[PDB]
Amino acid sequence: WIARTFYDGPEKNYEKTMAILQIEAEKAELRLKELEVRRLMRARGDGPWYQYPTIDKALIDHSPKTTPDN
Amino acid sequence: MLKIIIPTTMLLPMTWMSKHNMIWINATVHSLLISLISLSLLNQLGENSLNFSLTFFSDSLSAPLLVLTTWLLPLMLMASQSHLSKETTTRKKLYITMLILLQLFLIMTFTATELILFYILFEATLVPTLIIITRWGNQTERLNAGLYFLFYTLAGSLPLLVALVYIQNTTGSLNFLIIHYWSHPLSNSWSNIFMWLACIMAFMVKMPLYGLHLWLPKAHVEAPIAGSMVLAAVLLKLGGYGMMRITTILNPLTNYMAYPFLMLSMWGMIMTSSICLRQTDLKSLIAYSSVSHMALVIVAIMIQTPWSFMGATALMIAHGLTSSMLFCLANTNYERVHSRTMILARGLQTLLPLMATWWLVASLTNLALPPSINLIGELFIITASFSWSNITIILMGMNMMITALYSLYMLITTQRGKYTHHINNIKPSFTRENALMALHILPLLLLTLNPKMILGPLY
Amino acid sequence: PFFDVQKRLGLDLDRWMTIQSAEQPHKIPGRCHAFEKEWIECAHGIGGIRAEK
Amino acid sequence: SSLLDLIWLETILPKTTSFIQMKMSIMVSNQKGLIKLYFLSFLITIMISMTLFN
Amino acid sequence: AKTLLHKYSDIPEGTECHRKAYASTSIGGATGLIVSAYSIALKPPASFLEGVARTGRYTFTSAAIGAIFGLTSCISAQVREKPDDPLNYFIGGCAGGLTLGARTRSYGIGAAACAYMGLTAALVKMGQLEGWQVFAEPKV
Amino acid sequence: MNPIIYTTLIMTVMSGTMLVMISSHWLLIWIGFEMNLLAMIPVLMKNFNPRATEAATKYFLTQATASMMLMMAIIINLLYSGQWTITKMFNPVAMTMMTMALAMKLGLSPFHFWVPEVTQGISLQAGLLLLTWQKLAPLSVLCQISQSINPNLMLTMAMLSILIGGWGGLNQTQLRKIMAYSSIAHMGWMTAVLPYNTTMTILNLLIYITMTLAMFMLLIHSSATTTLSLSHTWNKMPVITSLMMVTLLSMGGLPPLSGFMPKWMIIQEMTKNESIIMPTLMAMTALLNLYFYMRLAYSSSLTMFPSTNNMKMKWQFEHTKQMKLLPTMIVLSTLVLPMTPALSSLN
Amino acid sequence: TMMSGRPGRVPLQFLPNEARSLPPPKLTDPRLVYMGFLGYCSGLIDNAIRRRPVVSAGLHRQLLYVTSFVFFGYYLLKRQDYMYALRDHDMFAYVKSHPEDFPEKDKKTYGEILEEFHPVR
Amino acid sequence: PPEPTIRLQEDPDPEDENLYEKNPDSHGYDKDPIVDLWNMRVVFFFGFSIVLVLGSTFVAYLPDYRMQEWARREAERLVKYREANGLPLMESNCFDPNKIQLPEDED
Amino acid sequence: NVLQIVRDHWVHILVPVGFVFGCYLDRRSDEKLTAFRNKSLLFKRELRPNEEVTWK
Amino acid sequence: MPLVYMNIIMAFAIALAGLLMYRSHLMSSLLCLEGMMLSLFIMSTLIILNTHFTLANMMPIILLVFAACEAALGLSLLVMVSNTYGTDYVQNLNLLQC
Ligand SMILES: CCCCCCCCCCCCCCCCCC(=O)OC[C@H](COP(=O)([O-])OCC(O)COP(=O)([O-])OC[C@@H](COC(=O)CCCCCCCCCCCCCCCCC)OC(=O)CCCCCCCCCCCCCCCCC)OC(=O)CCCCCCCCCCCCCCCCC
Ligand SMILES: CCCCCCCCCCCCCCCCC[C@@H](O)O[C@H](CO[C@H](O)CCCCCCCCCCCCCCC)COP(=O)(O)OCC[N+](C)(C)C
Ligand SMILES: CCCCCCCCCCCCCCCCC[C@@H](O)O[C@H](CO[C@H](O)CCCCCCCCCCCCCCC)COP(=O)(O)OCC[N+](C)(C)C
Ligand SMILES: CCCCCCCCCCCCCCCCC[C@@H](O)O[C@H](CO[C@H](O)CCCCCCCCCCCCCCC)COP(=O)(O)OCC[N+](C)(C)C
Ligand SMILES: CCCCCCCCCCCCCCCCC[C@@H](O)O[C@H](CO[C@H](O)CCCCCCCCCCCCCCC)COP(=O)(O)OCC[N+](C)(C)C
Ligand SMILES: CCCCCCCC/C=C/CCCCCCCC(=O)OC[C@H](COP(=O)(O)OCCN)OC(=O)CCCCCCC/C=C/CCCCCCCC
Repeated sequence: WIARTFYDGPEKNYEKTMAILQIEAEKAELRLKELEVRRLMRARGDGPWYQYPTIDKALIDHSPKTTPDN
Repeated sequence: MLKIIIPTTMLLPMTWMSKHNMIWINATVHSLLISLISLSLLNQLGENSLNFSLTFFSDSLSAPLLVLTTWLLPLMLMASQSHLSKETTTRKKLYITMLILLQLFLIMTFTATELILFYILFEATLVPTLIIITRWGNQTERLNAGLYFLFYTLAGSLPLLVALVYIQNTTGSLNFLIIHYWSHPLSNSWSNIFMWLACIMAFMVKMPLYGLHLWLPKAHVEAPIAGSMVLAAVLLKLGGYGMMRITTILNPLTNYMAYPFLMLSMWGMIMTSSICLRQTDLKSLIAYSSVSHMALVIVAIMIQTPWSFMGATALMIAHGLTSSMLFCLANTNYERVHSRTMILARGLQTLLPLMATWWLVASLTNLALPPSINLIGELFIITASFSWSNITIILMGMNMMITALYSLYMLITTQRGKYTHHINNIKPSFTRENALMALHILPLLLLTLNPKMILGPLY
Repeated sequence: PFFDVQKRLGLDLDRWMTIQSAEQPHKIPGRCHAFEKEWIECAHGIGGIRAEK
Repeated sequence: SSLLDLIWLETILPKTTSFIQMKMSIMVSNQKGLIKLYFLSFLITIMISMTLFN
Repeated sequence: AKTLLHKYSDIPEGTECHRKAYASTSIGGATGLIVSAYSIALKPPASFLEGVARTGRYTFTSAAIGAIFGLTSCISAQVREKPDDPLNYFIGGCAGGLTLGARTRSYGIGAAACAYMGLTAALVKMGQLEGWQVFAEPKV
Repeated sequence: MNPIIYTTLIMTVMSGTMLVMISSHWLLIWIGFEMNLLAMIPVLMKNFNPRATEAATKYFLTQATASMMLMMAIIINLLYSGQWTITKMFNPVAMTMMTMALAMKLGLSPFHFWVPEVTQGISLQAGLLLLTWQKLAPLSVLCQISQSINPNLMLTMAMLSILIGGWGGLNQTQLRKIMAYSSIAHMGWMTAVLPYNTTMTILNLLIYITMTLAMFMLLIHSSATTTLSLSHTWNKMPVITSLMMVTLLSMGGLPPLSGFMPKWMIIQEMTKNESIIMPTLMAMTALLNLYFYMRLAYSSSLTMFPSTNNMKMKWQFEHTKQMKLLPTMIVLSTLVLPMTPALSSLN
Repeated sequence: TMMSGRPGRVPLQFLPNEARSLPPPKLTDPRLVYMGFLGYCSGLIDNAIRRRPVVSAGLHRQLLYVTSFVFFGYYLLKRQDYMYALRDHDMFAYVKSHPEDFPEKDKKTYGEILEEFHPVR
Repeated sequence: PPEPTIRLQEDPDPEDENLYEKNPDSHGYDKDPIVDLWNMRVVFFFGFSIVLVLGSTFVAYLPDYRMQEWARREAERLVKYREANGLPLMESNCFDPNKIQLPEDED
Repeated sequence: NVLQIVRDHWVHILVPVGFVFGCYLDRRSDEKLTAFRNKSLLFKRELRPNEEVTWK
Repeated sequence: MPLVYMNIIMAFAIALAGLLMYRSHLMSSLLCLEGMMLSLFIMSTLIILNTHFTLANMMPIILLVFAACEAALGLSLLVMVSNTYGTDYVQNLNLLQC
């Protein structure tokens, strides 16, 4: 009677634990991958992250400058 | 797990919206109902755990501690009802609010699937205790005691946060389940040695270890009765729970690492039990007895064998109940005498026979008389230590003898002999105090019928 | 920190004075106009780090 | 009780920390408010930084 | 600058005791001079002669501490025939601490110096061995 | 002064800060700093007395020296590269001098000496403005040029600031000096994460500004500038003392209070970069800030100090002027830990 | 991860247009409930400071506090979710575009791996 | 020395109040007899009657989620089978060696 | 007397409401961990003729 | 980097050091600040003229203007300090101590 009215079967807890473990393992591997990607992007500069601004080339004037040799 | 947490949270609006003369009645009733609700968690499995969700799980190490934490609150309310009589409604409501917050923090601490959440709640429990000690304290040294209690804890625990964040950066997860399944050996390196020290010392300070046990007599003597109860019953067990949870990552480094601690505890139990023999204070004597018991629990955890873990769990539960009862008895004496010194009020068995019976039962259960769970944990830890080394028994032997001595000493100084002639304000014991002692003692003698219910996950 | 209001509104509050090769009055060239032009064109959009290497 | 618990265990961790922090606080906070000394110290640290970190 | 660091670190631990002692003495003298300059700038005691005497006292105390550190640590490492052991640095560090206590003439400060300099020297040796970084570069 | 003049000066201070924050040209940044410096001086001298004049002249001297060093760094940078845009510093110790100028502007050690004096000299509102708003512009510039900074010098000055704040707060009975040393220690905590993550610097800035606003408004409401003057507040406004004690515990970095969020994150960030010893030392040193916060809490609300007779008359009056944002500041500085991941908003 | 310099980023845009492709937080989100609770606590403290009946002094003021807190919390949660989505998208794209830096580990069973055993004695 | 020898204006320390004097049958709960008696009743009923009795009965009759009788029956059936087959009870190896691939030393 | 004892005894109802709300929240949180329902190797089972989910 | 720029930077460093010495006479502090801004003006003007940055010719004047405005403010402050003590000695400002 106690098991019927208050508690459930072992399958419920078993599968809930399986789902929890699967989610946590994905989160851990994602954390490692993110750390590695951060390290790679910062050193190389190739990636979208860690982009530091440079001079815009639309500011340059392209006209004759009163002297032939610029 | 929210079926326990939400009623505990609702305890606060109920208390603050209560009628000015119905706070104690409402609080005790609903606390007892919440305790009854907590009993459902005891039906554990031999399999992994009771994983309710991603945030909270239950274990047969966590379940007895949760049940004890829930059960302690009605007792603390009943004990505090006496000396808060001449106090305004707002401040009594604040006191009850602090007790409720302490229970909520402890409940969330004991489930705590993740180690950073565990640390956050483990240190959140610190604020209500500090405020209770430093606000509703009688003597002028409550400020110094609060400072000691705060700073010992924080000095121990600040390296723990750095160690935890480093461990998550390397491993990738702080979750208990992931950590257990993905545990890998720690090489014997200086960096690993310091990581072990940072992981262990935070829980070592709260047991507390013999070297670091100074804050405890101050905090216990200067805190009110509810503060003493919560410190002796639950707050000391947080270190043991943390060690049992965190030790899995530590191996195989623990064997070499454990020797300084094993020696400190095996000698400090003798030192503190001997200190108990020459004491002029009830509260200090109970505090030192608690230190001895928790030193034995430290030894059990450091040996790290199945029998060690079962003995440590049983001893933690039994010591919590016994020390809470002892502090309650000392407070009942103090509220009549206002001196809190053993040698002043004497021969109380002649004047208060039933209270003397309660004293006898409490001293017997502190003495570890079989088949009480106190001796169950005592014997399991002693056997595990003997298997660890056949010489440890000698020290253990001394400890047992010394323990009995001071226990009966405390029973003989205050209850036996001739009553002091001058004291005349010793009124008959109230129904509230007798109910408090009965509610303290009956769970122990009920649990000795079902020891497996408190023997932990390694049963 | 830096709130790039000029780019959001297209105001050009102080970008005209940042470099030598940006529309000097009467088309007077800087002493190092060609070198700065080459360095700016090379490093445009690459980013500071790859730009530095 | 007295030699170890009341005296030496108290001397080592809490009392030593209290004494050291008290002495450091007294030394650091005891400045007479003379900007002469403050800016002489500023010159000293500026030259030390110019000589040490490059 | 880091020239003194390069001079001290380049010499092998178990050889050239005098060179290690000289490098340690130079580092100690530089540290003592810096501390003396700080004290003079923050507190002008009474005059020029008292100030220069104070600077000389501080510099010589620090130089003696460093010299004892270097000589004792190097000699212990050489005699024990076990280099790269932080225990040698512990012993040398509080030989220096004991010399500091003797200079200041206080037994308590001598014992405190032994504790808190042997531990520091052992920690520095462990950091050198394990590659701990006091000022780590931004990795990510 | 005239309220119109005060409003104009406050708007000029804010406009100088905004000019620093929005401009991409070094000269415009220097001009914004000059504008802020110029408009700040009368605000420190709203209440005319020799103490306020001394504080204002000390502040002016320090800030003018910092501005001169900033201009010299800018000119050296221009000399070694014909660039005015705020970008990588392009040069050696020109960056060192830029860092020194910004450190003197912020009050970091070893340039911390002026903060306690100026804070003690001025009133509580001027101290609030000085310790809250005057940190935005230099920190914005440092965040912009963070990839240029030498980590050794920045970390050294950050650790020095933390140590000096912790030690100097222990000896104070004045509340304004306590706030100044707290500011120094918090800036030390802020600048130790600039080489690694500027978002953490901004998060620490937001949390510190909220806590400082709550603390200063509580101090203004119960108009006390001394420990004993604050000890008389319980006899009139016990709820104010309770809120103040909770805020002080939050400023100590205790979990689960809000002030724990920055240090935690900062420590976490510094562990990602293989740095352990400095986070450990920073926590152990912030223990001192906690100690003197806890002493103030003891003297404020956990114990009841003796009162005076005339206090009874104060029982019959209520504050005419009420601060609207005070309730919000307390809640934000106390109960925002569960909303920690919101720091991804790049605050 | 400093995303200030991300290409194609509008300077002062609180929520970009591409954020509209993400599921909005539900109105019953626990974080929104916490923000409303924060607003309610702010209202209670406001009542307490001005010496008014804490629970029942101003219902309109407490309602305004709760509503404003919920509004700001909803927008803040949207921005939070968008920024985390951007981080994950960038990480996945970088992993996809740099195969040589993230090799596929050879799956190995515990039956063929030798792990050192340390007895507990 | 015209000092009043009084450091400050202080209330005298009040004497302890007895709950028995103004109310026999005082139960040590409250000074109000009705609240007193009802508090005693609710504590006794919700502690001794509800928790200690019903909770103890509930804990006593908890279902076998630890699987002790299940383990006993499994061991009984297993030994019944092994004795008959002539198998030597419990094997030394917890896992079958054929599916374990040792690394060859060649030293 | 109804509508009078309520104003004084209304507080009692709060703890049980919290309990039932916590039970409901526990079930609702449980509903989000069904990814492995009837998929464990130990309990792969064929559904009953009138069964949709093994557990709720 | 030619020697003239080095001489100007040395002059600026000397002015800054003299400002940091504080023998007396806060008026000398203001004088040191003005010498510093003069050196800044000279070296910035030399650098700008040399590289023919035509639009940068704005910057020195601006600098001068702003710096002179600062001087005015400083002078005002000095007067009030003197107006309390009668002399501009540095050691008179010893009321505020750390
Ligand atoms: C973990 C998360 C879950 C829990 C959350 C925890 C926080 C929650 C609350 C946060 C803050 C909000 C409220 C605080 C405002 C302060 C107002 C106040 O004092 O109370 C007076 C007021 C009653 O007094 P009154 O008649 O209005 O007038 C008297 C004057 O107000 C005042 O009379 P007085 O001035 O003459 O009395 C003087 C007294 C008065 O001074 C105070 O009481 C100050 C109030 C505390 C400071 C608050 C700081 C900010 C919040 C920080 C919370 C910290 C939590 C983290 C853990 C660390 C613990 C410190 O001060 C002293 O005695 C000086 C020494 C005090 C001892 C040491 C100080 C420690 C205080 C720390 C308390 C921390 C917990 C507070 C919980 C709530 C307390 C009200 O209390 C209330 O009635 C309000 C309580 C809450 C209302 C509940 C209504 C909900 C029920 C219906 C809805 C059902 C809900 C479920 C829905 C579905 C069901 C069907
Ligand atoms: C003869 C009987 C002997 C044994 C008596 C046993 C008594 C047990 C009492 C202790 C119960 C502990 C609480 C258990 C809570 C966890 C279980 C919880 O979920 O049960 C809920 C219901 O819990 C009960 O309502 C708790 C009752 C609490 C009250 C106990 C009696 C005392 C009440 C006193 C109230 C006030 C009395 C009057 C005062 C004046 C409904 O759960 P549900 O989500 O469906 O679970 C479905 C499981 N399935 C799927 C397998 C079916
Ligand atoms: C005060 C109340 C109690 C507080 C808590 C006390 C408990 C903490 C004490 C820590 C226990 C020991 C720490 C390190 C133990 C390592 C083992 C060592 O002792 O043995 C030899 C180590 O030799 C020497 O011990 C070297 C270290 C000497 C320097 C340490 C200082 C010694 C006394 C300081 C005690 C002060 C502690 C408190 C500080 C505040 C083995 O030689 P070796 O094979 O080479 O090293 C093996 C380790 N490897 C593999 C990582 C390399
Ligand atoms: C201390 C608690 C925090 C509360 C802070 C005050 C709350 C009131 C603020 C009211 C609304 C402010 C939002 C401003 C409207 C538009 C903002 C938008 O235009 O700006 C964007 C940026 O949006 C804002 O930065 C977001 C501010 C939100 C702050 C909330 C985070 C709080 C930390 C976590 C604690 C939880 C607090 C929850 C309770 C409020 C674009 O920034 P961008 O030009 O591209 O780069 C500059 C910033 N960089 C350099 C760092 C990259
Ligand atoms: C006053 C003088 C005496 C008068 C009374 C005379 C009568 C004496 C009888 C009382 C005790 C004598 C011994 C008789 C024992 C018989 C009952 C016993 O057999 O039942 C026990 C049952 O007791 C329980 O197991 C232990 C009690 C549970 C303890 C929980 C504590 C209650 C909650 C309160 C809060 C908790 C606070 C502490 C936190 C941990 C053991 O049961 P068990 O052999 O297994 O199996 C039962 C049958 N099964 C197989 C169908 C299941
Ligand atoms: C009384 C407690 C016991 C104290 C015993 C020693 C006391 C003396 C130590 C004083 C503080 C020393 C601070 C510096 C220690 C440096 C240790 C260290 O850096 O190891 C970090 C290690 C490896 O470093 P990486 O560079 O990342 O590895 C890459 C190469 N393998 O990583 C970690 O494990 C981080 C964990 C933090 C270490 C904890 C530091 C503090 C000391 C440990 C706690 C012991 C004291 C507790 C105080 C007790 C008060 C109740």
